[PDB]
Amino acid sequence: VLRDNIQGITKPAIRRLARRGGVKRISGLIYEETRGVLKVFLENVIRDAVTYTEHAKRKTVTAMDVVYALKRQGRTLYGFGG
Amino acid sequence: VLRDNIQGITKPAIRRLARRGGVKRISGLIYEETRGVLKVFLENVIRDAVTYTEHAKRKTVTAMDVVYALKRQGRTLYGFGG
Amino acid sequence: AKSRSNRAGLQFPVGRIHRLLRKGNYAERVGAGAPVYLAAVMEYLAAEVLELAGNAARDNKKTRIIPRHLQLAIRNDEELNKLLSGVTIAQGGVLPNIQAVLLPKK
Amino acid sequence: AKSRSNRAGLQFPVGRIHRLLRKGNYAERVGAGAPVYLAAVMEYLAAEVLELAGNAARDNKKTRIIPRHLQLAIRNDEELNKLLSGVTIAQGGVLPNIQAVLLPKK
Amino acid sequence: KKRKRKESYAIYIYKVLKQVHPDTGISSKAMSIMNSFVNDIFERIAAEASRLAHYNKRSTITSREIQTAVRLLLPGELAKHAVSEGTKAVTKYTSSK
Amino acid sequence: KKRKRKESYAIYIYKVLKQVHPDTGISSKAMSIMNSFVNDIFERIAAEASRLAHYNKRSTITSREIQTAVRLLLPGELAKHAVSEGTKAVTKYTSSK
Amino acid sequence: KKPHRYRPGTVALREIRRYQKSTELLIRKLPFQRLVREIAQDFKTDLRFQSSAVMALQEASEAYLVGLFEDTNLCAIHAKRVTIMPKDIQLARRIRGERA
Amino acid sequence: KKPHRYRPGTVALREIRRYQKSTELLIRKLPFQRLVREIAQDFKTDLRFQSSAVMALQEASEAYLVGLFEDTNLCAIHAKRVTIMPKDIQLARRIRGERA
DNA sequence: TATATATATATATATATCAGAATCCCGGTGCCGAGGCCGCTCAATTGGTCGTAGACAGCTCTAGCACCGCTTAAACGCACGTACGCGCTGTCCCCCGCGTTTTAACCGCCAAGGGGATTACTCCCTAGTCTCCAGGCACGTGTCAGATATATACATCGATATAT
DNA sequence: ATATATCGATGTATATATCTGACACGTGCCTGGAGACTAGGGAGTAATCCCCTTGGCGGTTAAAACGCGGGGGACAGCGCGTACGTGCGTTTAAGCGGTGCTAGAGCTGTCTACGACCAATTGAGCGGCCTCGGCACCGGGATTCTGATATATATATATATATA
Repeated sequence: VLRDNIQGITKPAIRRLARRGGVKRISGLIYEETRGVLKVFLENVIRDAVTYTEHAKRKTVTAMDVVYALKRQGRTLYGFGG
Repeated sequence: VLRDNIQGITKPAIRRLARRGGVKRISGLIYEETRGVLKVFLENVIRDAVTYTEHAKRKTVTAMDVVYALKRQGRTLYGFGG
Repeated sequence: AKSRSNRAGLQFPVGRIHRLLRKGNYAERVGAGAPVYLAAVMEYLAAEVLELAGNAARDNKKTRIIPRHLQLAIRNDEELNKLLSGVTIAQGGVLPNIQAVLLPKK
Repeated sequence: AKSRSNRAGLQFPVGRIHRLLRKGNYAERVGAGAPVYLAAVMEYLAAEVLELAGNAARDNKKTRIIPRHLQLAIRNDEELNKLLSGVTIAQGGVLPNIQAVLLPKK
Repeated sequence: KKRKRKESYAIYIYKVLKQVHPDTGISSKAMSIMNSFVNDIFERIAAEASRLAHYNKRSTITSREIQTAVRLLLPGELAKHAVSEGTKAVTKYTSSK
Repeated sequence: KKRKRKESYAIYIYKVLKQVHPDTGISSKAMSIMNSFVNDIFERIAAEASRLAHYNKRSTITSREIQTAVRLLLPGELAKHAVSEGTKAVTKYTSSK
Repeated sequence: KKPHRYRPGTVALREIRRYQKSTELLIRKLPFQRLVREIAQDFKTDLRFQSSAVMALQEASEAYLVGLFEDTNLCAIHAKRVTIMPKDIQLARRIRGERA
Repeated sequence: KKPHRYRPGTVALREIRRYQKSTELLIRKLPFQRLVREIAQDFKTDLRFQSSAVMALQEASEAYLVGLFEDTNLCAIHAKRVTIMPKDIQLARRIRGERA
């Protein structure tokens, strides 16, 4: 039982990420597409990590599954575990 | 004993490759940069293929070495050898 | 007597895939059902690509599959294009796809 | 008696790398000079990365390497950026840069 | 006086083609392309199954590793169609033993 | 009663740091990042050496396979610097036997 | 008198110079955790997550979006603009190859 | 009488519709072979090449250049132009990640 | 009365100056994460045995390189015209900066409880070895789909004479 | 004065022979795949526990949401020179076809150095605890920018003045 939580990724959060990316002015329709793109990226990574958790016969998606799911997509994550 | 052979990559051939790419008009400065880009790509692929050649104590470059060099860079080539 | 590819109903060989999994140094031991599962998946992927390539060859009125028919069959399909992303098909081609801006104004 | 790392003049472990090469099933027979060569290459790469990280730490007036210092050290260099292009560093940053168009005109 | 044996999937691809399209042939370059494609699919699934068996501290590539590797690499409808094909082939094997 | 024996390159990275910078410490997360970097370099070079072993119909990983893997993976100045480093380390190994 | 009010563009430059030099998590932790659980319950129901898994997803998502915004900014400056628009994002995702 | 001369743009569209339908290698074989030998003799003197290696290099280079021209054309149409420019090539190679 | 020159005055603009926020930097306190020490434990090291994979040569055979000649198709350069990219201007709208209000994230503490890791037993599943035999591959031959040549119907593109 | 229907012309695809080189098919054989027994070791099943995750409550508080004034950027339009497409004639150079030849690739036999394996042992590495110094936080000063403003500064003009 949940709600629509993609509205929780607020307008200042996308604003701060875009400032870190280094942009000066942001159009008003950036935010909806940024939410859609983030949802697509998470539906890739989370699906691969959940498959990794399925194969181990576990229920806790650990950090290693997320690192391997990111490594399979060519976005290697140094940091957690390794 | 050689010459300058990058001018053999001829402006009609860049034009025909760009027609296959789907380009309507070509600026007059596309050709020099296209020669430079092709030279960089060949200097990567031929270097990796020649390294594959000198590993195997061979003095000829087979098609398989070029396929392995292209597969290492992400441009997987079905066709020749495989 | 009965070969394992004929026993499982497939056409791709089970014994050769078992050997290539064995002395392809992927793991220390290889289970018995793994070559059959892998041969079935490989045969399904091949059968799908030959189905679309035969359709594309019959669309151009040719009764022999050339590399251009395979190129058209892969890039017209959605999941097959997503699977073979960086794959370059030799002596293939590009899809006929011209942008609407470049077309002349009527 | 004498460990192989001390005999080879390195500090990365030779025996552990030999065990990980044997039991990481890369090939059937891992040779003798292979773990020493691999440990030397890995030790050089770590020495280069830690030297640039220490330079970035001294330039920032801190005496303890944080992940931002590693991000600065790797991306301020060019050949390590070519090596580590596809990797992101956790709790790192981006290089401080901004395009000249976005800067206010004077 | 042959030189060497060359192992290839050519006659198997021809059998699959004649069970799919009974009146369509295939060129030699197309056979080489699909030989390369079949070997590339085998290498991808075998490498992912090896990596999956290594990450669980396991030492045998069973059919479950192949199923999970197929569900990882293949996108969309190809994944579920391939695992249904593989499951019925393994079931036919076990029944016909 | 400890949990498990976890294997890591932390002590060796700290020894390399104290040769390079005698007075610079390192945080825990930076050590974990560097451990991941060392293991990623190890898996890259080992996978390429395995590919070179399989590609030539050979069944071993000698020093030449790792030298060629370093030449293929490492770009530019790093490639020949690491090749010279590994060559003098192998020479110092063999001369001390 | 009128308050000391900045021109449009100075505060954006200051925020660029500030957020590029600090390395915090720009997205809040709890809404991202709720988003991850909402997406993850579609595949396997009744899952559990470590804190490090949600942290790894947050670092990866922020890094991917910052790289995408960098390429989107270069697309916008290429079209003689300073304002990033959605068509820059579809151009960047098309050139990168994520638009299947 | 005045000759029947096509408008600037019609012949370009015909060449786009013709070369996208064709299959053959657009670059001439012998100058590309000379280029490959010139580049290859820097790494190792007195090298030999199989014919299939040179045709593999030609097919790979042609496919890479055609893909780069598709991305460059998308960049050019993005900036309200039909003429591709060198800055389109640098933008496409920068977003692709090929800029060393 | 008609023509030509100069200059105080009003006006739109470059520039030094002054006030206001934001940020860096210095110092004091404290606090918590890293370095160092100690015990356990496990895996690297050494010696001897043995199988085997890779190096040396030598033979052969095959395919890659260099050369020559004919042909002819494609590139190169010149000329001309036109459509398009750049640039300036007007405007209109749409983000941005700032202030007030509310609210939901962060932090901390506590309880329950579900599942990940551990240890032991066993069992069944796979490697190894042998040994036979069917399948697949190289080779040679028929044969048939496809490339090329000549002729032709037709889509279509642009210049033009006409209607409202 | 501009949109509309002809019509000359140019490229495209179609029909049909042909001849052809590439593909489908018959044959040996030898190589790897399959059947059977051994033997052993990896992996599943059962109980434990404790570790970590989830759920809930409170609370200050930083931050998001909303609204408003306005300024600057995006978009549309006009103008125009230029840079590129298109066509034509010519000449260069690639494609093709033989021919030698010769250097390098593959097979083969052998034998030699080298890596797998087993057992014992011990020295290095990892977990746990302490203690201490580098980093975090807070407050004040200096600085370093940004924004609005007065000052003077060049420019157009209308009247005074000199000449005819």
